[PDB]
Amino acid sequence: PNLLFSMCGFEVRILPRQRMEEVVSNDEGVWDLVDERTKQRTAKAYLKVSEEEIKKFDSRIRGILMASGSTTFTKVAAKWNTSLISLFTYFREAIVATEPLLDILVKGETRIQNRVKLGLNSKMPTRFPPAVFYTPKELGGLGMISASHILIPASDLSWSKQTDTGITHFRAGMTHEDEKLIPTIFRYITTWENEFLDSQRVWAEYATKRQEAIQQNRRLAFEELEGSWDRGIPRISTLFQRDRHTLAYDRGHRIRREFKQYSLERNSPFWWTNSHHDGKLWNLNAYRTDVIQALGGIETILEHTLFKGTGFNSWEGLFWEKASGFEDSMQFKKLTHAQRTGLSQIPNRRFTLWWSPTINRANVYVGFLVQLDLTGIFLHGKIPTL
Amino acid sequence: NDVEFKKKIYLVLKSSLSGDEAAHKLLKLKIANNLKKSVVDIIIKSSLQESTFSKFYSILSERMITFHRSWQTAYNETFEQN
Amino acid sequence: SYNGIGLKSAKGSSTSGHVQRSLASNNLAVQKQIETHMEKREIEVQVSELRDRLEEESEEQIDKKCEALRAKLTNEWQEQQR
RNA sequence: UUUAAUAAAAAAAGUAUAUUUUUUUUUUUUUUAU
RNA sequence: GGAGGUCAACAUCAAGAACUGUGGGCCUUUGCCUAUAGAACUUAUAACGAACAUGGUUCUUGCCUUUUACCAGAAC
Ligand SMILES: [Mg+2]
Ligand SMILES: [Mg+2]
Repeated sequence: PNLLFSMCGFEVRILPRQRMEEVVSNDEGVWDLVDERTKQRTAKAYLKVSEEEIKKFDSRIRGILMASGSTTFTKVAAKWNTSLISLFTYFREAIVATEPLLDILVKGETRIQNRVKLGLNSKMPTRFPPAVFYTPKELGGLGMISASHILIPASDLSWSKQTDTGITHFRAGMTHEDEKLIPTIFRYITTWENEFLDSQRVWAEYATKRQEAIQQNRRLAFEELEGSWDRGIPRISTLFQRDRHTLAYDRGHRIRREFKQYSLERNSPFWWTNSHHDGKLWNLNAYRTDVIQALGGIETILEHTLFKGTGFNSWEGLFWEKASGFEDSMQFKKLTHAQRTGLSQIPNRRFTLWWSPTINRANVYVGFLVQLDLTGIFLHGKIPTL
Repeated sequence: NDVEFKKKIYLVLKSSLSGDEAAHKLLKLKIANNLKKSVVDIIIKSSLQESTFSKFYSILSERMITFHRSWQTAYNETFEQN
Repeated sequence: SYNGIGLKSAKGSSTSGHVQRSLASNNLAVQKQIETHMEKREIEVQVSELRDRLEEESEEQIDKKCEALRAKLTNEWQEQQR
């Protein structure tokens, strides 16, 4: 009954509805296909991620951690963010039913957070809440986007090889002692089937509206296409592009963008979209709003930080166009190999200073308290940055 | 009490990449019988906020309705209230 | 109980391995042949009753009496069939 | 209708370099005297 | 002579379910068969210890900048 294959990165199993003997409803991963003559669903095409794409992502997260030695925690968080956004944005639909990719995502986030923890020379859980890693980069944290705090389906490997049982038992993904919920990225990205169905009726409405405007010569209305300014699969906003008259001549650009892997060392993760020709196909602005409600708000973020000891009047003055000063001057000089990696531990001292109540907290698991030389601070164990 | 409850329901609903997983979390909460209509209302109001319909908010509603008679009477009330 | 499900160990998994049940997952000629055989069988039951009553309390006399009973009952069923 | 809960630090020697997703287009209909 | 010792030395303590000695016969001492005397302690949901630690080598993993220090299973 199943006809199946594997295109660009997708593993697809088309099964016609007359061969089902029970029609059930499905989650995101199932595209249901249209007869287009009678406008009636006549099949379902179940999606999953190919295994070499899973291995490519795993290898990419391996390459981040090897290539980045002495490497300014914020920069590691940014590289993680791009390597997760490209993953979740390309195969959107088919993340959901792929079990080993959820497992490798859990292992990937704990490797990035373990990189920050081993940079601080402490892998203790209680020093590092989700407030450290998951606050936005303007409140002081690392700014990393989570996709691992879900529960993984785990159900009966002996029958899962034979039957496609279903999700009967959940198993824990990635937790901490304080139970903050942390939103995953997959809720905020629009799945491909919905955005294709939306694109059909949006470009159809634009066809009728343009063809009725050229009748009576209203000649257009940007006011009219305002709620439909960011629908559509070529993204209606690219129709009124800034320089479209010289992009009318750029033909053959998907293949030109793909073959840059054979002639450029530093690759690009977004080899599939071209923003001038195709639009901004994704937006993650609301994720940064919902994480701050997830961690509890600016009060429960700032009781971890060292904001109380500074004595600003308000948290609103945390936001400025901050110039780097010394290290900006020093990164351009003639400077030794050993002397240039020392420059990258200047941002890490500021990050370690800002979250220093939470890092140097008192409810520790093991740790022998020592005291600084000319002060009275007891620091539990030994962090050398702090 | 109403706003913080909507925030707890929204944060449960807004992690959990499967409809079955959000349905597991909300049926694990075991909300009392009076507030089930409020939970269904928050689910529908959150479903409206995106740019399109998704099968997440359908799957979680089906796994609510096939759990108990009270969730089905909550949905049969919420259709009339909508 | 580890009922076939779950990790083999939480060592290399970067999780706790805490597993839990999903509350969202509960869910004619042959008829005439037997009637002819029944009638002929009832007729033969009568003469086997005759043999049982004769031999219970003269081999050739009992065999000829049974044959004459089969003859008389066969003629009677040829008369009762028409 | 019911039950699964990883981790947790010291000493020594290191480390190249770029890596990125983030906000509308500006398009105005008018010519003194006949 | 009797009781006792936070006294010492020396034997002995994990194996055809398992010990030692003696007489007679066979082989040529070892060993086999047969008759006999004794066996303390430990042991069968198996061991001296109703208790329970660490070290070495080789495999298989886990943290992953390298070695110590480590994660936790197996064999010796
Ligand atoms: Mg050296
Ligand atoms: Mg060396």
